[PDB]
Amino acid sequence: TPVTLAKVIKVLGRTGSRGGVTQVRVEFLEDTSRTIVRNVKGPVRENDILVLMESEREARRLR
Amino acid sequence: SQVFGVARIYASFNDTFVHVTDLSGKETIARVTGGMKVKADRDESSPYAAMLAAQDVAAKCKEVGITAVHVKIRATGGTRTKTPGPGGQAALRALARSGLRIGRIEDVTPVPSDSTRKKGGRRGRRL
Amino acid sequence: AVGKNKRLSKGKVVDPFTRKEWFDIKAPSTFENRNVGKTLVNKSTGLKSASDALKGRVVEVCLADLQGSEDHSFRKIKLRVDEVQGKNLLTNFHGMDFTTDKLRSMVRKWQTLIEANVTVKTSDDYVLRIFAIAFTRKQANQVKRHSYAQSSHIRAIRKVISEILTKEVQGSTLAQLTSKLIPEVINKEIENATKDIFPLQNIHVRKVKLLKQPKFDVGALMALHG
Amino acid sequence: MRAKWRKKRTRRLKRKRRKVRARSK
Amino acid sequence: PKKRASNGRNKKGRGHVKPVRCVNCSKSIPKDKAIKRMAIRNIVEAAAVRDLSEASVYPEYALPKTYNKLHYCVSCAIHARIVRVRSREDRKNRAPP
Amino acid sequence: AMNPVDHPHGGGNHQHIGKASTISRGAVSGQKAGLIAARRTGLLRGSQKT
RNA sequence: GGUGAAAUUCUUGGAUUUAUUGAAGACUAACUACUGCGAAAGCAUUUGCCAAGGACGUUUUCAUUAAUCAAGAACGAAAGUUAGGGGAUCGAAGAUGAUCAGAUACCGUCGUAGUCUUAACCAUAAACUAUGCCGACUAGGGAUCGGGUGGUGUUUUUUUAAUGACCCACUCGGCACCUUACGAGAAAUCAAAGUCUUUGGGUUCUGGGGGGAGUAUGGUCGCAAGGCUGAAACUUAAAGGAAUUG
Ligand SMILES: [Mg+2]
Ligand SMILES: [Mg+2]
Ligand SMILES: [Mg+2]
Ligand SMILES: [Mg+2]
Ligand SMILES: [Mg+2]
Ligand SMILES: [Mg+2]
Ligand SMILES: [Mg+2]
Ligand SMILES: [Mg+2]
Ligand SMILES: [Mg+2]
Ligand SMILES: [Mg+2]
Ligand SMILES: [Mg+2]
Ligand SMILES: [Mg+2]
Ligand SMILES: [Mg+2]
Ligand SMILES: [Mg+2]
Repeated sequence: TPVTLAKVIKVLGRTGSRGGVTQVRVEFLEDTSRTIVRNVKGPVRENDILVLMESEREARRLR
Repeated sequence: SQVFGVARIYASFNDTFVHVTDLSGKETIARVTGGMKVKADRDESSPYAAMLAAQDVAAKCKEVGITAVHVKIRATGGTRTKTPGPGGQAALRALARSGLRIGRIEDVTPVPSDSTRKKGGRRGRRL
Repeated sequence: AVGKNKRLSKGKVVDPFTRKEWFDIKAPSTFENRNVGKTLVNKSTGLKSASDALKGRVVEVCLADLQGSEDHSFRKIKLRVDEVQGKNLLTNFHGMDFTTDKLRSMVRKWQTLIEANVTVKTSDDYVLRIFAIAFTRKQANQVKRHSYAQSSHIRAIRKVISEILTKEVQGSTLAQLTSKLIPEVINKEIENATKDIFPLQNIHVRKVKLLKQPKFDVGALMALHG
Repeated sequence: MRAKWRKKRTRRLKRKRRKVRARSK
Repeated sequence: PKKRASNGRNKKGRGHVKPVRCVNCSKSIPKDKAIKRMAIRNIVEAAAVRDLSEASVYPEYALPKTYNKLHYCVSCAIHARIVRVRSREDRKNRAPP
Repeated sequence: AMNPVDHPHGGGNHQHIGKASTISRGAVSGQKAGLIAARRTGLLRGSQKT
């Protein structure tokens, strides 16, 4: 069960029709400078540390 | 120094076809489609579904031995939508990151010289 | 779409690659790069004769891989496997092509496209169809912004292009012509006959397709792969 | 009702009349 | 009452214009009345280059671009996050944004 | 319009064939009357698709 | 495969997919545009032949031959009819799957006529610019197509000329456009929809409250479908147009 740790640089905004999910773009701690935008459910800041069971999807970024 | 193949990926709506082929094109390796991975029939073309199919074709290459592969993205073509599906690109990023060597990326979707007739009738698909 | 296969058999395991052996494609003479790549054929049994099973393949390559210089990036080439021997199956020229991106990038509106084609035959009776394309150009100091042709230039230019293509094939058998498309000498040559008519920028010729080929004549092919 | 369809409704009707009058002449 | 001086299109002295099919719903529509927009995009992604660069021989290969012309019918174009609706005075602005 | 002594169709209280008029290719002389070894019947619709 | 989501449908007899090759029919992409032509319907691959047309140039010719037009004639999208050819794709009818309270509908899968061509009909359309045609005059400005004129102008040949492509200025005709309202209008809006109570340049057609009704009948044309011509009884005080605020 490979597990990757990602850190938040900044939070992009809130998405979803309901408005509970926020759009956050992060980077992998190990193998830095590799960054990804993913969707998170709970309250967030910068510098948060997320746990991703998978680290390979590009989430839907509202644009 | 690297053995080639042709990715021959089929970006489309409602599915995703990815399969490396020998440079001639006659001999085929690891034809895996996007519907093989999700038992929902609704995520047939979903990016995650396409991603899984690309890995297995990439994974199945090592056993054969081919290491590098040319890329040919290709939409529905013909008198159809002519625009690659959402699972179209997530497979490509999956193919490159899984280790194979990419070269000669190109678009090969068939464009007609004002072909026969498009389905939908005069007033189109009223909804 | 996994657990929905209602039925498999209407009337009612070995790895395929266990007997697959790689070959090598051998490009013709007038290409600096020689190792085209590899192919797959299953093992030739006593009855299958898989040696004959691959004489018909058509392999796909680009001049950038044949001349090694990105200036020929698009420059698509189709090679036809002609005869196989000693793991070094030999190919020959089948037809040139343009990439999709290049062909669409050249076509911008506010100008006039001119296209032409001919069905000349070579000295060695190879029958070829050469397509030729062009676009008009805005003269420097131009104020008006479209620069369309007068639709009698397009008639006149098309006549000149067709004569040039006929000249450049006849008297040239197959390979000098192959070594004439690589330097794009014909592209530069046509521009000599159109500047007195109209600017005609961007004269990259087009795909050229092969229609009918003469008798095999093992010897002629042997010359290419010296 | 729509003008197109009322004109069509008449046309079918004039077929019935043009036929029943033929039973007489 | 007349809504437009061209009334839908850019046909002045044409007689007829040989329609084209809407690429979203196949609704037939004259070429000049359509909502032609050009779609050019990187062949891969605006972000995949960070991965398709390393995973490619021939460094900095070409990053080629796909090309397509998109005709939209008024019904689809208005619905599809496009030209939708402007003020009565703003209807006269032909300058693209 | 013939009698049953005359033709496979002949006879009846109404003028009717009685059995399918499509005869097999393997029938014998005297049994082959009507349409012989027909693949299809009825009015032709669409292209022949030969 | 299809879809918002599924089901019918084709699938171990190898579908969808990949390669090479072949056939058939239709279409003429991107270029393609406040661009071109035509009396109008209409017309966009290449070349050849056949005849035509405008605009321009003109110190050529005839000399009022003209403008508009009942009757009358030609052409006349699509669909539709008749008979051969053709018959890919799409697809009135029809058959199916789903949705729904129902769904003989919209969505999906099939699919006949039709779609194409030949010979002959039909004679209509939001056939629209909803703006009859000819003529004169009334404000500016940018841009474009065709032809012409001048500029030691730029460019390419043979540094060099002529031409061709450009640039500047002007002009004749066309497709249009932008600002203004002196003027017009019920107003939206109009360089014509102005020069109309200070009401007359020539001329053809049409209209007269809303329904009944473009109906009945009678002619006439048509293979038919249907076209053209076309009332009366009766019933009613409002139908309507353009803008304003909700
Ligand atoms: Mg309105
Ligand atoms: Mg019209
Ligand atoms: Mg198969
Ligand atoms: Mg033009
Ligand atoms: Mg064309
Ligand atoms: Mg009428
Ligand atoms: Mg009218
Ligand atoms: Mg006048
Ligand atoms: Mg002008
Ligand atoms: Mg001029
Ligand atoms: Mg014009
Ligand atoms: Mg009155
Ligand atoms: Mg009245
Ligand atoms: Mg009103």
